[PDB]
Amino acid sequence: HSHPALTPEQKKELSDIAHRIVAPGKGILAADESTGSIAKRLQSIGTENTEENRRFYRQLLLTADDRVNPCIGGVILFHETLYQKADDGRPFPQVIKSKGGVVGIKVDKGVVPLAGTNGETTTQGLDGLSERCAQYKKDGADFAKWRCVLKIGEHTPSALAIMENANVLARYASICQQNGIVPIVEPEILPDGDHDLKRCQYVTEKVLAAVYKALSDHHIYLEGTLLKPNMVTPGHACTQKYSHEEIAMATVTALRRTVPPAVTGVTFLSGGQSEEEASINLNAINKCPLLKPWALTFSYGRALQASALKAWGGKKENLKAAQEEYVKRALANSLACQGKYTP
Amino acid sequence: HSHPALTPEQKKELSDIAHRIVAPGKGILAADESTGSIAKRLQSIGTENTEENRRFYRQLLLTADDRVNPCIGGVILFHETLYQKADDGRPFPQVIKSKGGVVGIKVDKGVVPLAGTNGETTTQGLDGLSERCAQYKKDGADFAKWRCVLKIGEHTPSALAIMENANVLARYASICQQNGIVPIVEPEILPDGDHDLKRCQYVTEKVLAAVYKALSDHHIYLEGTLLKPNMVTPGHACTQKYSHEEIAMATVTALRRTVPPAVTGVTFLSGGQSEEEASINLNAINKCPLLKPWALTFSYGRALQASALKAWGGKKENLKAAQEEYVKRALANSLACQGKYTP
Amino acid sequence: HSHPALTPEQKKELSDIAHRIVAPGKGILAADESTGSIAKRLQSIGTENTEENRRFYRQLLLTADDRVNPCIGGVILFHETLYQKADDGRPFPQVIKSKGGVVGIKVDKGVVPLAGTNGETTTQGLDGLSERCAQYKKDGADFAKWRCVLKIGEHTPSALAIMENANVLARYASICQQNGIVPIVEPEILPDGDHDLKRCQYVTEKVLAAVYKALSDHHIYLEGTLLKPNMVTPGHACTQKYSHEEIAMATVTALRRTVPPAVTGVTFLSGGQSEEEASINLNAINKCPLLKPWALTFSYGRALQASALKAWGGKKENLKAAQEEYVKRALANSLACQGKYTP
Amino acid sequence: HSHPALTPEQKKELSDIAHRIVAPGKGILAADESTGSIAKRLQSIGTENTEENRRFYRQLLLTADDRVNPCIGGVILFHETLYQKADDGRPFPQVIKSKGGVVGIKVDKGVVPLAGTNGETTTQGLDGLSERCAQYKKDGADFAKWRCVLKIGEHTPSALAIMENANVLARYASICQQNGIVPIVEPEILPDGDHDLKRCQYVTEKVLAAVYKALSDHHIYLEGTLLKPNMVTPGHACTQKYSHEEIAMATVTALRRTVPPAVTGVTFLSGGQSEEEASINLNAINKCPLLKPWALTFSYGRALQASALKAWGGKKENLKAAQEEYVKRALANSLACQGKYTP
Repeated sequence: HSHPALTPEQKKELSDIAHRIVAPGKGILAADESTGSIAKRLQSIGTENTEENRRFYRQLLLTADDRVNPCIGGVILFHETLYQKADDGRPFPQVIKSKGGVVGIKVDKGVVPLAGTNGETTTQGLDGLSERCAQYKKDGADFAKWRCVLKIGEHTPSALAIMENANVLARYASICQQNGIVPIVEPEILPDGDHDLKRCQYVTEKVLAAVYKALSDHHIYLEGTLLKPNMVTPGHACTQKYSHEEIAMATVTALRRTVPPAVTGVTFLSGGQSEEEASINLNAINKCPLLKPWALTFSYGRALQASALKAWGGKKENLKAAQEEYVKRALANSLACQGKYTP
Repeated sequence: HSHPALTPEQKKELSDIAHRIVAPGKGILAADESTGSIAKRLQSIGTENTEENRRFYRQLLLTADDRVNPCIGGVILFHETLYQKADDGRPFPQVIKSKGGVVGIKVDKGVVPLAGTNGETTTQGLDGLSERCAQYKKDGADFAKWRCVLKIGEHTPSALAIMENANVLARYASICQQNGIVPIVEPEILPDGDHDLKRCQYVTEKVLAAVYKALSDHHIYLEGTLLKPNMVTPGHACTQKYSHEEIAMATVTALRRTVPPAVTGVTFLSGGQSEEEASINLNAINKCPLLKPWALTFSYGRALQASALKAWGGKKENLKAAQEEYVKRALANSLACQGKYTP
Repeated sequence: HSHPALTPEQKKELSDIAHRIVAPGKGILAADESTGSIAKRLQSIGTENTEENRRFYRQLLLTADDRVNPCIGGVILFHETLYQKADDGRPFPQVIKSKGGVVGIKVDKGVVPLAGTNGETTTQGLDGLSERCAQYKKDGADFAKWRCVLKIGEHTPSALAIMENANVLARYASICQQNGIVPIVEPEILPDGDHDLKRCQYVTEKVLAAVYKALSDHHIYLEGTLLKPNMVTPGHACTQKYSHEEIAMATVTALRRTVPPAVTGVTFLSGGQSEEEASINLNAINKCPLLKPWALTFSYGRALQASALKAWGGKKENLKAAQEEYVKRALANSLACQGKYTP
Repeated sequence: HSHPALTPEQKKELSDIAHRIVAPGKGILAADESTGSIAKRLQSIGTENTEENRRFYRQLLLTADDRVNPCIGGVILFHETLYQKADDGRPFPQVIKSKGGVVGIKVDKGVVPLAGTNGETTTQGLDGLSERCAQYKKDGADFAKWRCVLKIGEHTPSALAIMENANVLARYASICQQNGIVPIVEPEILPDGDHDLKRCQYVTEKVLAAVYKALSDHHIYLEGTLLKPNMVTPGHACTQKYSHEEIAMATVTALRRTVPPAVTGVTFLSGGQSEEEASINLNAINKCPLLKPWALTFSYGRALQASALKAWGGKKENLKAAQEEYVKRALANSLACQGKYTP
């Protein structure tokens, strides 16, 4: 029969956290990056990857001025970032809360190959995820991140890949909700290949339908969840060009056909597009004439920090310049989230 | 890859029909009673079940005065009703179109038992459904009806029953959309038993999630479909009492957790409740503070025709009385559809 | 919980029928051809398609001498063939029983296209299948045939096609078993295209695994069922050549990886290969060193009748010649079924 | 299309390992027990749980005399047991190989609760399972163990529990096969409750069908796998008594309806039954008149070590007594595996 996965108090707490994350005008700063994931970004400048460099970069992202507060509703942190401190001794989660944001943590442990598939991968990280999520909850993290990676090929994504990614996302969501942490479901579809907008929309619809069927199967409280889907965009190698309005229409149509309205908000990821392109696409999505029952906010790792990283240059002199670049990008992304961004 | 089930013109036609059916203030008159299904209703008076009697009753339901036009956006007819005419020789589908309504047809061929299940049934009617739907399209039927019956027991509905009903609903929807006919997906859950509101909501969420996963699997154009779910209500034998606001909250919550917003509208069925109760529940559903992205209209067979049948009495003298009663009930149901029904 | 789909008496009857059909040395004569299906075969000779012509041809197939009795364990008939009579007035089902065979009927109503798929089809025929199967049981038919057609393409068979074909096969099996009729599950995979033996084996394994998962989901009594799979063979357009031993190894390996041993027997279909090729492939399959827990018999439509049609010529003078040719082919196929066929 | 999960060399190695494990007359000694899992067994005597006590007990189980060599085809070890040595300095995996056995390892990391279920659990351990399995392969482990726990209740096992356990078993099997390690699929069904033999058989059939469908979906090489199912037995609280022949018939029937013959062998677990009862049930299973295409061997944790533990008593004086007790029990279990056990 009906065995309640969450009590009404747990559901209320999850809904409150989720609505706080994607409150109107607020988005997510995806500051989560592994040691090797941020290694390439720090090597783009020439500055070495150390604990102090990582801490200072994340402090620069997190210790922005008051203008970021109504634009960042959540920050996804890496495991080490959740336990680093600001220059004044303030812990990074407490820095995030003091600015009105919601502390998040990347709980997935990377992607692993799926045998018998054309390079398809599934995401691991469910081992001890209950204890890890409980500890993150005691450490200030109120929501979690789980990146499931799918791509588009001549035979990809297959039934096995979509099914397994949806199942692992549903299990991660169940664990996070049991631990009082809002799960952000991220069935990312890589914009790699020559696939057009139509194929990306079809694949996104299939992936999201399977993801939400798995969430229903795992008794996931959708009001206590957020979605982190790829923007429906043509592949990087696609020759045909689509306008921002076309991309927005395709993305909103894909979301409306799969995502139930109970989902508190949809926090898009950049997916390899430039900062200006991501902001304009988010603005067009929020300006789509189709009725959108969810908060179509942003959860950007590169689209919010690329300019700040370039301006910073790895040296302390450009702290203010990089902070200003990140702040103006967050302002632009919040405007796009409200649909009022005009570059 | 992506093989288009429907061309953009077919999708546009289906969306236009679906939006016409559930345009604001309009609902569905379910006159899709078989010869044996209407036999019990005609025996409640004492009037014999006759082709002429059935024709006159359906003409009475259909030939109401002009004030019922903006309240009925669709009428589902039986196979024989689609080919009967009014007293003036006007065909019943043409009578429906002349009043601004959309002609519908019940295309399912009844329910059949599922072996190995606790009295669970699946719906048949897929044989030659393409040719039947094409003929109905040439005969004026712009949408179809398929009643899938589920109930709640100690071990019911099972995985097999929900999966099979969802699969057959998706196949029926695919056939109807290929034939240019808007499919009304009706995964009705019987309000039989002592199950409470919570169990009904859980079962409705599971059934609707499976139904829409099957619709996604069958490449169903959800904008060209309508949903006919049971109102989330306690069982008929349930001792615990629930307010209309509680029933509305449960129903809207179940719909928001499973139904994608792309669905043009949700047309509730009575499900064995009285006319006043059904209208009040629909009004409370449309007054629910939760955001509702779809047209929450009515598709009532008994809640729209029970008092009209009682007033008619099987004799021609109460023709006008039954017209008046059915028209006032349709006005009340339209007000509930707009959320402005105050009895 | 566990609701028994079949009583122990029904299970015993189904097991008895299934074991009678595929008793060692016995196979199935697939004599079921629709009016248009046999129209092409009769036009290949030059003789018109006539009720009398069809009756005489099926009598020629069924009124063979005593040497066919231990070689044919079942005969699948068309609906009209089940009610035709021999020249002496003996009904065709009674003719089949008098020879020790088991009367079968084709209960599927053809294949219909699946929308959104690359030319993929699903099989219809579930409407009133319970009443039809009951009537066939009263008319002497003890088993039924349901041809589900799948093919291999660059994106085919898809998840939807395999899932829907398996589901419809499971529903047909449930109905047949409820009506006391042994269902022959036929998830035929067309040997059309340039796909190699490896791809055919992979597709056969996936299709059969889905088919038997659906049979388990529908509570199908596998001991009262038979399987009619395509022999794992390269496509007709495949350039690479495979020996009969390679084809047999691939087929037996695909069956052992998917088919549970509870299945009473596996009755292969020719699938567009010549009579001698089909017999040699069946012999090699039965000579495969891998352990085979089921009766690997034959259910051949063309591989038992092509030479019979060629000899017959549509005229009564070659009745004996066509009977002798069919009898020798049936003896060869029985020898292959026992693994002792040496051409 | 068909992307080979395993090369023919990998498939050959997995088949060789699997056939070595369940070679006729040989079974598995399930010596895998966590520190807390063996803590209760060591506390049953009164001897403290230390590293040295565990090492001596596992050495006793592994360094038995030569008469246990043809009875044990595999030994499942815990993580710490794989890295302990004998008294002479021989590593435990090398001790196992020197006796003709195949070294196994418990790779699952325990069970975790499933939210929304009636106490149902899923098994974790997929994080870094590729690296762990590769290291175990370099450390002598040629097969792995993954215990998935299902129980029987009024609403249990549910669709979510069976589906999730099958998915995680298939993922574990895929990882193990990619790492050259034979996966032993253990969808254990707890004999807890008052459920009878019929319901246990029904649940076992459903669980095994879902497990093998998941294995097919994950492209698992079934010839390189072994099955560790529960014997189909009535619950511990079941009042109705079933004979050993009835239990054997139910178990063999459940296996034949769901397990494909490609599975190299079936290694039953004790499931909380006594040593003599487990051996007698295995003997009856191997004496079942139904045709059994797989090696129905034993993989017993308590049914091979309970008497040895009682005899040992935690003191070195009963080393030889426990040796003889365990060896006689293993000989009895091997005789049951061959069907020649007469107590």
